[PDB]
Amino acid sequence: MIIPALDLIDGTVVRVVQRDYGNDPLPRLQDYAAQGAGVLHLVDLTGAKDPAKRQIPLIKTLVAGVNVPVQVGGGVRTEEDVAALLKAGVARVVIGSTAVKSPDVVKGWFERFGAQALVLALDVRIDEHGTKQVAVSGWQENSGVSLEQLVETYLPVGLKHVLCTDISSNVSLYEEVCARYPQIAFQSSGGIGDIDDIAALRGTGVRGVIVGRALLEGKFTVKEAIQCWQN
Ligand code: NA
Repeated sequence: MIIPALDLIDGTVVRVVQRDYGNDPLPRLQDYAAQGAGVLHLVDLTGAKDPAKRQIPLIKTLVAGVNVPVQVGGGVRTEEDVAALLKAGVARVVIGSTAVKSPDVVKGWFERFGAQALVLALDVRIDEHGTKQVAVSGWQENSGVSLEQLVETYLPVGLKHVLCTDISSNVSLYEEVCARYPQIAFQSSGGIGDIDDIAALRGTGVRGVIVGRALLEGKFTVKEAIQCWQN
């Protein structure tokens, strides 16, 4: 499915390459759902910078205001963070750097909350040798573990949802990982500039396609994206 996405800073919708796209995230999400979206994605950039300022009240309002599951990420570092987002009504919590840094801890979260409640978000850059290297961010060096190695760390606790962002062909990456782990539903993130970019992912095995900035920029609509995806 298409997974429309918003990045949020202090109630503001922002475009990431920061551009202010206004303080109307709820009507935006509602219109995404109205066009047929079955899942939405939010990044809490405020919470990512300081978890004490996690935008729980806003997130509560947004979840309540649409009829579809929302997955939410942004500086989810502790069990208490996961629990707080779920309590606010989020369908799934998106875990990033903590899944690289503390795998035994996050394996415990799988056991506690269930695999259906967790999405592991992994940044991948393909290195000189062609290895899919995991990094915790686009501006930090590789962490010394491959995508495959990290996926296989979590398979024993029932990993089901992985969001993969290429920060280093894009198609080949998804074809490869999806074929290797058909029991995982992979989501793609990044690189969607136009409708053709969605078409290019159709046959790869990816289950979900995250689309953020192209919608804000008015390149195409959620309805058009879904029509392309289903074609
Ligand atoms: Na986009």
